[PDB]
Formats: sequence, C-alpha cells, structure tokens
Amino acid sequence: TVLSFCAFAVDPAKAYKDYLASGGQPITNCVKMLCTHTGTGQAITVTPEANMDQESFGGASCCLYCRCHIDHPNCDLKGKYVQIPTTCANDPVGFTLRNTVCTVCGMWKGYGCSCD
Amino acid sequence: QAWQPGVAMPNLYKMQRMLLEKCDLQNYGENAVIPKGIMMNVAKYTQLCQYLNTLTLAVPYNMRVIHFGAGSDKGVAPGTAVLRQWLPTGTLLVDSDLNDFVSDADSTLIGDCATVHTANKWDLIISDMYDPRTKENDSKEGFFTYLCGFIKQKLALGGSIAVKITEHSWNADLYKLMGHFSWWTAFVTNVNASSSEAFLIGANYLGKPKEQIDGYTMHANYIFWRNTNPIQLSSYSLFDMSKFPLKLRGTAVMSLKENQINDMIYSLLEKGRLIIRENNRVVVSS
Ligand SMILES: Nc1ncnc2c1ncn2[C@@H]1O[C@H](C[C@@H](N)CC[C@H](N)C(=O)O)[C@@H](O)[C@H]1O
Ligand SMILES: [Cl-]
Ligand SMILES: [Cl-]
Ligand SMILES: [Cl-]
Ligand SMILES: [Cl-]
Ligand SMILES: [Cl-]
Ligand SMILES: [Mg+2]
Ligand code: NA
Ligand SMILES: [Zn+2]
Ligand SMILES: [Zn+2]
Repeated sequence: TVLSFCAFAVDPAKAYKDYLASGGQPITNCVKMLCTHTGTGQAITVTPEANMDQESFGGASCCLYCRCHIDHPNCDLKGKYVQIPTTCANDPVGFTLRNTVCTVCGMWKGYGCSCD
Repeated sequence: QAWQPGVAMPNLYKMQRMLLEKCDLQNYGENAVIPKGIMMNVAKYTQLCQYLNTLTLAVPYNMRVIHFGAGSDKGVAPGTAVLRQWLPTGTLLVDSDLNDFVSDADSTLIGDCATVHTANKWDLIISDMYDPRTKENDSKEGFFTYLCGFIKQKLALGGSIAVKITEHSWNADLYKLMGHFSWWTAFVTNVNASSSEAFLIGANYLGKPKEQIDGYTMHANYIFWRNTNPIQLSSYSLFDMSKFPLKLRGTAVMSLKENQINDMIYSLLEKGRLIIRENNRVVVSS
C-alpha cells in the first residue's frame, strides 16, 4: 500500500517521508546484486561498484517513481546500479530520495564524499 | 561439484531412452543457501551466467539480448538486473513479461509474449517464463510454441539460448530444437538444486539439425537424471564475483546468404567465432 499511498500524493517523496515517520516499513524488494565489494564507491554506476562499506542495487528497484509507476520530477537510476551504505541498505529508496550525489567526485554527500 | 555454479546433465543421461516417470522432487521450500538480503532469482541468474561463462558464447561488439519472463509478483526484474550486470556495457537488453514490472533493461515489453514482434535477430535469448501448471505430463504449448518459432526465425546463427523448464513445464519441440545447436545441455543451478527446474541451454545456433532429438524421450531422460542424482544445495560460487562479467570477445558479425554458409563457416559458428545476421536498426513491438 506504500506504493499507492505515494503514487496518489501530490508530493510522493514527502508522502514517503511521512509514511516512514508514522512507522511504515520501508519499500522492499530493492534488488541487491552479488558483487566483489572492491568497486570505486561511486553513487550511480554502469555496473555494481559497491566498496567494502556499501551494497549495490539495481537502480530502477530503488527509484520511488519507477516503483510507483508515476512521472519523474526530472531517470538517473534505471538501467544503472546504485551504491548504498550498508547501514542504510534497509531503505535504498529512502536513501536515494533523501540524498544527493556530489557533481565533482560522484559520491554521496555526507557519506562517501570527502571534500570542501 | 559444490564449487560449480551448478550441474549440467551428463552425456550418459542424454544418451538414454527412458520412459517418462514422475519426478521425486519438491520445487519449493525456504532456501538454506541464499545469502542474506539476496533474492533467489539474483542468485539463480548469477549462477546461470557463471555457467554461461564456461561456454563458447559469441559476444559481438553490439550484442543483442532479449529476456522473456523478466517480471515477477514483486514488481521488479532481478534476472534482468543480473543480465544487465553480466553483459558488456551498451549491449542491447530487451525484456518482456505478461504483467507490468520495473526493469533495468533498455526496453520493457508488456503483454503476452505472443504479441512480441521484431524484424531483427538476437545473439542471446533468455527465458524464465513459467505458468503454475490433470493427471498426465504432456508437452506443454503456450509460450513454448512462440519461443520455438522465435528461436527459429529470430536467433542469429551462432547465437545461444537458455530456457527455463521444470518437470511439468517443458516442450517437446524445444528439446528437438536443442539438436540444432553446436552443443546443448540441461543445467541445474546449485542454489535451486532441489527443484526440478533446469535451463535448457543451446550453445551456438546452427539453423539445422546436428542430432535427431526426440523431445518426449529427452525429457524422460532429464527426469531420470534428476530422480537418481540428488544435488546438495550450494551457493559456494556466489562468494567470488571477481570474474563475473561476460568476456568481450569482439565476435565478428556478418550478413551471409545461405549459399555462402559453407563447411568452414559452420565450423566457425560451432566454435563461437561468428554471428550471422543483419546490423539494421532494432525495433520491437507490443
Ligand atoms: N505466456 C506468457 N507470456 C509472457 N510471460 C509469461 C507468460 N507466461 C508466464 N509468463 C511470466 O513468467 C514469469 C515467471 C517468473 N517466475 C519469472 C521471474 C523473473 N525471471 C525474475 O527474475 O524474478 C511471470 O512473471 C509470468 O508473468
Ligand atoms: Cl524520507
Ligand atoms: Cl564466472
Ligand atoms: Cl531423444
Ligand atoms: Cl575470429
Ligand atoms: Cl537486424
Ligand atoms: Mg565447441
Ligand atoms: Na517417440
Ligand atoms: Zn526511476
Ligand atoms: Zn564530492
């Protein structure tokens, strides 16, 4: 029902946030890849690139708009792989919603990226 | 054996002329070997592709791959995600399913597979199509009849297929067609070994009979093999992914006429050194 709840909200991302704050389970069935864990660590990559501290997921399965079958606000994820911090891997869709990729080094701000 | 991505039907069993028996195997269960947070289908397709790595697959620069039965009740395409991981970058991956799902493929075709039309030929066909099944075990039609025609009309010479079968979900013409390949086998993935599921894999398509296979017999042969050779579940192969992606072979693609396809060309097709098809623009239908 989380997919519907967000699908039929004026602001799906806000709707997802509210859903979580009220004790809803994160969206499941994000597709975890099997990988080496010796990758570049970058946020969004052509192939799994999880480093030792990440998991690699199929991109579309981690996209709220893909999963809800609704219009995108722009897809940066579909057909690609998203690296997600193991500690956040329970909620890959939320992670990609709440976070932003650094446009210089290509890592997640507040996570993999270290810059000024 | 436990280290292998799975087990291929040994030649000894392919040679038999068995009668059709019931299979002593339960397709289901909680699976003790699937690593945590990993889907059965990611594990299963991973092992399938690990197996395909050991074969002389043709790998053109502009590879074309079509994936049938890509969707699931979950609404996502785990198998497609693995294919997309396995194949060379910017390989055309098209997938299809009867019901809607989200995909990491370039195109997703929704609808019965019988509605899927294309002018272009493919280098690799993967099918995971399945209908959950009457007191007899006969060749099943449905998607299998489409598949056989698809293979015959749209698989490039040199191309390869992997088609999911089980005890009850199998087709006699598909088995027959396996003998139009340079090599074939029935492959059981180690993570799902206690199920009657296998992938019929044809390697390097020749467009003509190499062997005379009787479908009904070969399926009995398959069952006999499964009944008398239990396989211990295993996910050993999953713990080293370092060599996973398919090798960039740069396999030549040539458009040849039937009269140009001579013994030395067949020999090239048999060895996985040639693909024969046009290089036109790829258009796929509803
Ligand atoms: N006639 C048909 N045409 C197209 N798809 C079919 C047909 N019959 C069964 N299927 C599909 O076969 C699929 C079987 C699934 N178990 C495949 C799982 C999927 N390969 C995965 O990676 O998880 C279902 O999604 C069905 O919709
Ligand atoms: Cl959130
Ligand atoms: Cl491998
Ligand atoms: Cl036979
Ligand atoms: Cl060559
Ligand atoms: Cl073409
Ligand atoms: Mg050979
Ligand atoms: Na017969
Ligand atoms: Zn998306
Ligand atoms: Zn940065």
